[PDB]
Amino acid sequence: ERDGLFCARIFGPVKDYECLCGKYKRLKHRGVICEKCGVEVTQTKVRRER
Amino acid sequence: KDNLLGEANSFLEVLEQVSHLAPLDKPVLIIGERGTGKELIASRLHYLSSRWQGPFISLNCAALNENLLDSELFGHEAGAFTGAQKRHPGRFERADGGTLFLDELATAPMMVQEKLLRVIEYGELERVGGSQPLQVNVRLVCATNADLPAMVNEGTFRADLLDRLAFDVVQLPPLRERESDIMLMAEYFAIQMCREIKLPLFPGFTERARETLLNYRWPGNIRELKNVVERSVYRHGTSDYPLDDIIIDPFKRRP
Amino acid sequence: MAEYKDNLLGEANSFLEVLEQVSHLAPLDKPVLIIGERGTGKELIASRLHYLSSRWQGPFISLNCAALNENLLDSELFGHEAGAFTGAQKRHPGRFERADGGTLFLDELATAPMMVQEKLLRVIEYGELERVGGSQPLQVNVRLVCATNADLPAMVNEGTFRADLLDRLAFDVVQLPPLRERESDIMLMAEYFAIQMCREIKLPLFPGFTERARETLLNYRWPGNIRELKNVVERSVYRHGTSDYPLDDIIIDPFKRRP
Amino acid sequence: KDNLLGEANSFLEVLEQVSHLAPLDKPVLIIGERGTGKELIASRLHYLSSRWQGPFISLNCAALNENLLDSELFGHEAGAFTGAQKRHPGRFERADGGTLFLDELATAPMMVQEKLLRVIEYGELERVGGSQPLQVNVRLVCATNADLPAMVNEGTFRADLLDRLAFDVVQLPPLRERESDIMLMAEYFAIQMCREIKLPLFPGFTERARETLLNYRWPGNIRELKNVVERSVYRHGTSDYPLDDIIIDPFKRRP
Amino acid sequence: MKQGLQLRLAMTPQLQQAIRLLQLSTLELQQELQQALESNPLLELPVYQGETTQTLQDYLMWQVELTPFTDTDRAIATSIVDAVDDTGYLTIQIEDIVDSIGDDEIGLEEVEAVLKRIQRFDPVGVAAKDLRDCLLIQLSQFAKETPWLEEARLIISDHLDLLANHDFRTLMRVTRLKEEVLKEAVNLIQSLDPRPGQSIQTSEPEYVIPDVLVRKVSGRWTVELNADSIPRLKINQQYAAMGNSARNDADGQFIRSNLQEARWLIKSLESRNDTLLRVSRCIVEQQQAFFEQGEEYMKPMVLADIAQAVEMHESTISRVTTQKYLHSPRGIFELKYFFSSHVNTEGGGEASSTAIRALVKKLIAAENPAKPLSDSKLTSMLSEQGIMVARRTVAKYRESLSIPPSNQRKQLV
Amino acid sequence: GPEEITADIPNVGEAALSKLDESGIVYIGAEVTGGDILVGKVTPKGETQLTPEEKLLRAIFGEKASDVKDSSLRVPNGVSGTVIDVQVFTRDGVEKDKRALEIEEMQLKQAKKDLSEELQILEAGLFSRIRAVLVAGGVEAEKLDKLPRDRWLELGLTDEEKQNQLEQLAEQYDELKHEFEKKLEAKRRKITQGDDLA
Amino acid sequence: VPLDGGRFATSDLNDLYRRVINRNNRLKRLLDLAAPDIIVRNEKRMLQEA
DNA sequence: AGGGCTGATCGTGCAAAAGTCGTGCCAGCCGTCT
DNA sequence: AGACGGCTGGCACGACTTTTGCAATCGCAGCCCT
Repeated sequence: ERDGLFCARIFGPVKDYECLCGKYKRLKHRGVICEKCGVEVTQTKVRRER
Repeated sequence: KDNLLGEANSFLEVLEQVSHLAPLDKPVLIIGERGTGKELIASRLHYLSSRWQGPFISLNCAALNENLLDSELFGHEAGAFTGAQKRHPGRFERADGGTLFLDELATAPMMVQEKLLRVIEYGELERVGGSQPLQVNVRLVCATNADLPAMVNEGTFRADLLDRLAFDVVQLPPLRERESDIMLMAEYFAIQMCREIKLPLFPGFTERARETLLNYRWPGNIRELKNVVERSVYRHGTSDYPLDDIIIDPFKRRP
Repeated sequence: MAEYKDNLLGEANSFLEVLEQVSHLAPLDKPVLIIGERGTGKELIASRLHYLSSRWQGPFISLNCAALNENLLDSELFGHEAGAFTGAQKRHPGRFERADGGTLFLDELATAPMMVQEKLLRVIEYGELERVGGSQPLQVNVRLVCATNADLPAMVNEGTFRADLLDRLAFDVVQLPPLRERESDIMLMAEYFAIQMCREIKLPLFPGFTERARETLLNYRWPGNIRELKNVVERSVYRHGTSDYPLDDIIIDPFKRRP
Repeated sequence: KDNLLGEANSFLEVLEQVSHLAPLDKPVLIIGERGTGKELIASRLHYLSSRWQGPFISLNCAALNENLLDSELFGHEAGAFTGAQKRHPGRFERADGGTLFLDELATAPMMVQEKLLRVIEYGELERVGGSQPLQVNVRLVCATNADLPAMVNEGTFRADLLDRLAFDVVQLPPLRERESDIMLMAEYFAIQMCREIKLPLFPGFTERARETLLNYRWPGNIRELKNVVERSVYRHGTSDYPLDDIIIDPFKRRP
Repeated sequence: MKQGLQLRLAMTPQLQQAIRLLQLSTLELQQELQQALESNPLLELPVYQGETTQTLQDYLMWQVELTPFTDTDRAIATSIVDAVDDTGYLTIQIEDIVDSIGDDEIGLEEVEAVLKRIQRFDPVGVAAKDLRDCLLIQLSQFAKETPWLEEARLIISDHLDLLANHDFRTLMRVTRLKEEVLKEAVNLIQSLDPRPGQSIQTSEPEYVIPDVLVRKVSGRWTVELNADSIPRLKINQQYAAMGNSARNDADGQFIRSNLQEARWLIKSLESRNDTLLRVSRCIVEQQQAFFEQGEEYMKPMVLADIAQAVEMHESTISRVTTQKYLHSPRGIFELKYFFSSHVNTEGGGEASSTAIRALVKKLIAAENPAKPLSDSKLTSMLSEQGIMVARRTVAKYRESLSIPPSNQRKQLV
Repeated sequence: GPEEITADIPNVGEAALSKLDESGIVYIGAEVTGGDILVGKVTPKGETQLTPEEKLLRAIFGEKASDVKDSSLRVPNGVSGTVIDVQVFTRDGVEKDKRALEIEEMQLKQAKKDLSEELQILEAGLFSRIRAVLVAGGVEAEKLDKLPRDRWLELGLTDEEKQNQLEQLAEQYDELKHEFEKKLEAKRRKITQGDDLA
Repeated sequence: VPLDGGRFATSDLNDLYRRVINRNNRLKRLLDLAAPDIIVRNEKRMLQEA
């Protein structure tokens, strides 16, 4: 959901390192922030930790 | 269910026939004296018809324009002519299931007779340049002062027009023909008219003039009696005036 | 294939042979001309032919010369493509253009417009049709069928019917018998009509046709072959009757006013 | 060029005169018997005219409508009226050099006569509110079953209507008249009828019935003979039927 | 009067925008309404549950972490695994992951080594990456003692193109081997860890919100508007009652303008819903044959005449007809999907290009797998139906269906 | 798409199908060791596009298409042993009866053998009544024993009392045959009435 | 906590604080519109409660 | 004492140009059998 | 072993769909200019 509950660019990372939109879809990508949605493409522990 | 019918033997038989034929959606014919209001019985039957909850729209045959007869029996599809929009159902298509009492049916011309013969069939309504005709079933009703057999013998009406009729041609007896409860019905009509015109009643009343006019022609079998009664009431302009010197002769010049 | 006629309102004496001859001519698509009583035995014959009509999916488009007004008749006949004649809009599919390959079911309306007849003469001349304001004529195909009610030669001698109209038409003649002549399936048709009336009106049983009723029907001139009998039977059923009298004092003729 | 012409002295002379005037594009009248196929011979001669490879569009004189006389004889400029776009040349303008074969001219009205007289002028195609008329030259041909002199004596044909045709009137002989290729045309018609009726041939053949019908008026000089031949072939119902018990009488109630 | 007749307004801006929003979709209109309501002042158990690779993604990473790997090796394995499509193959190769990282330390060689170590871990052939080497890895992991293993390996190595057409005889001729000699090998190659997890790898769930649901209540399918998916426009009556008493003319005028705009928008939305319902009823009536029989019984159904005969015209209804869906026994059908092609006529013809595709699929199925049937046969069937397809006018239909026939693809028997 | 038991489990071991009967279910009485799969229902799965990679997969292996999720019934853990029998109930409108027709056939066989036995006794009583009515009147039991023959078809042991008794017993036997046929028909309808699931 | 899978059946996780946040955004739009002080106070009664 | 002019309020269609399919139809080719 | 052939895909054009881009003129009258 766009800006909904557990929304992208919010509440931590995504399920996979792939972004919800799809931009910067790689676990290797660390500092690359998808322009479509600014969310962490990393391990999902931050999802609880955000 | 409001006509001031005498409910006499002839009136009761006619009402029974109308009620029996009310459920039937087949076309019916009305004979008798026009101007008397056989159309009121037709409206009563249409209300009592099976299509009681149906849009019933009667039509005067003489009302339709000759060059607009097509637009009268149908609707311009607007795919033609200078007229736009249109696409409006004809009066029959406007009713489309109710009662269309044919008024001035005897006034229908040979072209009108042929158009009616075309309408003797069921539905199949094609508009101006229509892709396909539309079938719509509606109950039919016709009234005519003149004798349909007489017109057919004269050839004024088309043969199929007579063949268009299916139910019994209900013939209306004249004023002198029944003359059983006409006194009571006329008295009731006069009372209602007096109440409507804020006239209480006629203290003079009496029926010697009424008994004499019972032996009167009354060409307007029902309407003429009421009109003459209203004329007498207005001209007398008094209640305590018995049925004396009162005759059905409004056009007559006094001496 | 074989399509049964919805009704078989025919005469046992020779309308059976007439139907046989019609089936014999059923395969052909040429001008088929029927004749008989107007309003009675005519469009019933048309429906029987349409059942016996060759092939299928044929637009049995029926037109009556009474309709289409006077000025608007030509536009609906020949069609209309150019503007100002059909209000522009789409190329108006004319009445003739409506049925392409279908039966041109004619009604014995006898259009007083000799202009209508002259238009129809070109209608079946080489199988072509040009829309109103149409820059190009269009060759069209369709079947033809008609029913008649008056002496076309009598009108042609009287000039009421154009000689060219009958010359282009009248390839073969099929006259339906008058009602006063057949007198054969009269009992059969009467019984069929009585049964149909009892079925439709939910009558408990057919009251039955008394010998007096049959004698009156035989004596009845019945100007209409297939409808006047139908209308008389309808009027008699409308008059109704108890189970006691089968047809005593049955009002077949509704034109007769009551006492 | 598909008509099975009798090639009789009359028919051959007619074909020869048609070819002789085929190169000429002047107005002419094809007189004689209509219903007999003047249209087919007209198409054959149009294929045989000077402009054989041309758009030829014929029509019935009284086919159109009275109020649409301008819209038929010309094209709607669409500058006025509810008409839109349009600017479509008429059928005569659609030919634009072709043969405007006049058919059913006997049914033309007085307004039609005036329009034809306007057509007697060289081209001059002026629409409704058009800028200037356009002169367009096309071949002209006429065919009718009635005597235009008779109409002009009756006054029905206008003087210009009589003068509309620019050549001597060529008459088509009747069936009771030509009566020359009657056997040959009869045999060709019988062959065609058998082929259409899926009958290989008539084993009875013969022309005794054909010879008897030769001594008949046959008013539909070609139409009546063909219709009667087809009717007899269909009525026989068996190929082995000689030219006996076969006649032209569709209307008569058979004994 | 006579055969003559006669001919007989103008608006813009606000109503134009209101009508424009009606032309949009269901979820798009919901989002637009949500955004509009955000400015309108007068309008009215940590982490759920799952499993290792529940959506086909974490089993591979768990297996990799269950094995000794360095931080860079683990990162390369995670780049391979997380960038694995729903088909189980690595959706993004090593190059894509390196580019997204932009790190030279995680090079192509390191990523390739990590993938090879995790080539067959749990399950075999994970992060397969356009799986052609993954099939070979599955075959090699399968015991080489299997019969015709050399033949299967030779087929999988570079004979993939020959077997793509399924021309076994031509493939054997190319390989210079007897036909069906590697039939056991061919069968084993068919049974060779397709997409590893394949269906398990295919965690592709199902999502659908048809704008309507065709219950087909007692036939003549009852089209019921998705009222739950249909928002209800609520106007804040509290702002209405708190604005009338406002003595400040500016606030009252603003509230009145907001109320008028909300009324116009609610009218536009209600009109869109009503027109959609009417058009859906008409389409259901027209294509009950398509709803019950299927795509073969497809006739054109774009709204016309009836919509004009009812009210206004099809104009702006063609505009609002966009993006309307229905859930039916046939399945989910769109508004444009309801309208079909015309064969018997120029418009509304009995057959359709969708019907053409359905008949083509049926005919190609009604043939041996070696060679599909001629389109001329389906063409004759359409001609019987009245379309008169012919073999050439069928090429477009076959291309739309994309069924590979013998000339397109020749399979050996 | 419903999960239909046809043993058509996508990517199923041959031995797994080797136990399931063609009805998806297995044969009866069969013993299961470990987590054996008995009834393989084919729950439909979602579809996809052309997917030329999956197009090539279908061209190679095929028959799976990821369209039928396996709803197969496999034995529970720590559960293995003899299957004494099974029961299958199908809702009204579904009557595959792959083995349900066989089960209903066995059941109706027992039911009819029941109905026949009573009907057999009734018919035997009528036949013996006829034989006795014809007995002791020149219609020897050997004539009746050789062929029922309606006890030589009213041979005339009395020819009036025997004849009238024969007529009455013939009417009774016709009525009894009609009644037994009707009872068998009603029982067959009840057995064929099937199940009705949710 | 989706028991049937078809419905999430948010085990007390569906935050009306999301609806409260939507109401707060509406309050912010109204403040941009400078809504009446009564609306502002009532807006707090709901948004400030979150 | 007489002119100017002031902006309120003024709503369910359609059409006009474009697109765009449907159907058909050409061109080549490869499977092949010659 | 090159041509039949059906495929197939490009190529083509009318017929059906569409969508977007279009609202002044008040008529109050009072105030302000003349």
